[PDB]
Amino acid sequence: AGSFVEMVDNLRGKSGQGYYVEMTVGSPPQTLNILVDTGSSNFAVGAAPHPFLHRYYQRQLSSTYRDLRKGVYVPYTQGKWEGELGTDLVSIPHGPNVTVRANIAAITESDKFFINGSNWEGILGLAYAEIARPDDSLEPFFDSLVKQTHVPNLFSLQLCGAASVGGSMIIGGIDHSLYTGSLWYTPIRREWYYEVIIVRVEINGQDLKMDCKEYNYDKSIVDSGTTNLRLPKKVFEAAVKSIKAASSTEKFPDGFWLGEQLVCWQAGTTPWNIFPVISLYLMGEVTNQSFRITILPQQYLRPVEDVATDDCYKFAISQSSTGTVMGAVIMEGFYVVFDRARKRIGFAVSACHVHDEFRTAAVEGPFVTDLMEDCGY
Ligand SMILES: CO[C@H]1CC[C@@]2(Cc3ccc(-c4cncnc4)cc3[C@@]23COC(N)=N3)C[C@@H]1C
Repeated sequence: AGSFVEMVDNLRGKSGQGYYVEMTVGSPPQTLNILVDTGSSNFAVGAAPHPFLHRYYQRQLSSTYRDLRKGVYVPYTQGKWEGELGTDLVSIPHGPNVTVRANIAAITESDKFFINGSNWEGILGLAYAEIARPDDSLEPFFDSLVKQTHVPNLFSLQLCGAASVGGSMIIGGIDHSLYTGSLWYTPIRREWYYEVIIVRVEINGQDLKMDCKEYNYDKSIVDSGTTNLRLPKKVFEAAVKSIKAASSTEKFPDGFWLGEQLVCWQAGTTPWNIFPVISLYLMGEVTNQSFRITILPQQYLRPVEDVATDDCYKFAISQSSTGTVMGAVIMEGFYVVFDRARKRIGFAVSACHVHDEFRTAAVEGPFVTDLMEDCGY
């Protein structure tokens, strides 16, 4: 600077293509698969017959559709989308037994937005109004949901990974069968993205010893719509140097660490044990108190099953000029509670995370960490 035990297993997807939930829009209801995205704030759905789409929102068939007479052009890093703003009745079949009138951006043109071969047709932006397009007056879906119903102002995500991937989005609550041990909370620094503060970073218990502002330059966010653990350039360089040193029993090309090439091992091998564990200490709920979340190589070394030329992997930790992004590689190790009502995010060891006989993902605390307020950019 529609009970919780009907919401378990309501998410699906394919490797690297994100997680989606089934939703219905309009009257009579039109079924659509929608990407769950904690890194954005618009409910944007394909509304034209793009050849890649299995289905799309047909506004002419909805008696409850209302036109907002406003368009939006949304450029981003990787592509763009253009939409026509409107409102309609929205429901989540494997969610709460409610129907809400929400803002919907009917996508009429796009570039590198929809994925060739994916099974989703829209995006559910679960973040705050501050980052909604075109401005903060366009109420996000979750804000409409809580304002129009008795649904508690909270949601939780268990992203399991694996190929078909699966998980759970518990809307309005927490399902205690989705995690082991205790939930540990980090404050939401500002209600725009789900912004958090990282106070310390360790590779196999070894501190990176950097000025903690570097870990949050210019922000640190929790984003279900991003695959990688993205780190600020300076942090990435120190983390890679430490990971290289920890795994020095086997040498890999420079391109592997930069995500420019895959590394392959025999059909049943993979030396998980040579790769270090990665710990992120998050600001706690109390003055000078923190906790740490720990991920395994099973989270940050992603298998690539698309290879047509051996078991090949992609290093899923990458450099970022937009700050730290705690994507799927972080989230797949944990049960994540987006406690909007208390402006905090809870982490707990996921009951579905991929691990081995020697190591497990961990959420531990409390730790004493001084000057935590100084870590925020
Ligand atoms: C309001 O407009 C938002 C809409 C949302 C994206 C666009 C997008 C498309 C696909 C996926 C995508 C692909 N594969 C897998 N997962 C997600 C992600 C995004 C974004 C970028 O980053 C995050 N968080 N969301 C950013 C954009 C500014």
